[PDB]
Amino acid sequence: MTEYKLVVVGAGGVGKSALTIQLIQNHFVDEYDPTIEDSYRKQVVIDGETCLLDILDTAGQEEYSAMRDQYMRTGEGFLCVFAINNTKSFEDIHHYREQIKRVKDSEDVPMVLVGNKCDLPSRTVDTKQAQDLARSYGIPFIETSAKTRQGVEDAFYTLVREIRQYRL
Ligand SMILES: Nc1nc2c(ncn2[C@@H]2O[C@H](COP(=O)(O)OP(=O)(O)O)[C@@H](O)[C@H]2O)c(=O)[nH]1
Ligand SMILES: [Mg+2]
Repeated sequence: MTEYKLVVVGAGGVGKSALTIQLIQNHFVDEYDPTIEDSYRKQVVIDGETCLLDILDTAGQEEYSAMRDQYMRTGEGFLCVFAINNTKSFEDIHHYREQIKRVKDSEDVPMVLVGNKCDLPSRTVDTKQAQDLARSYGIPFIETSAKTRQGVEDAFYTLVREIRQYRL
């Protein structure tokens, strides 16, 4: 049974928990404690392949978690999330990518840049800025809305496709 272990990272408030809950449970949760870190597993079909997703929704807290360490060590791909109406969260992306590179001791880790909250009209990070950053890292950029589901499967499934390419 094919399995893909994914990790969702990025600044507090960008929609990591809402994106993960949307993917797994097909609804938008508008309040979810920003300190809760949990994993979610689901059987899905991606490009006709039945597979298991095993996703860590990180929360950036200081307390030790053996599970968190395990997902960093064995996680196969990472979503790096910012919000398109939060310039600071976009400025914070580079730090998350640098951490992931250190965990893997590698420049080539399957990764997707995710610009969430694209349903909102107050866009302060434009598509070109994000596309240029993604191009600099050599990774895809996907715009998402956890509220409407726009791009949500694309973001996670694109990550799965990046993993598939890496495995070859
Ligand atoms: N409009 C909008 N609000 C969102 C979206 N995703 C998350 N939110 C809201 O943004 C806030 C932070 O979301 P949350 O999932 O807790 O973010 P996390 O701290 O990254 O886990 C909450 O108020 C969510 O309701 C989205 O796509 N659109
Ligand atoms: Mg959260």
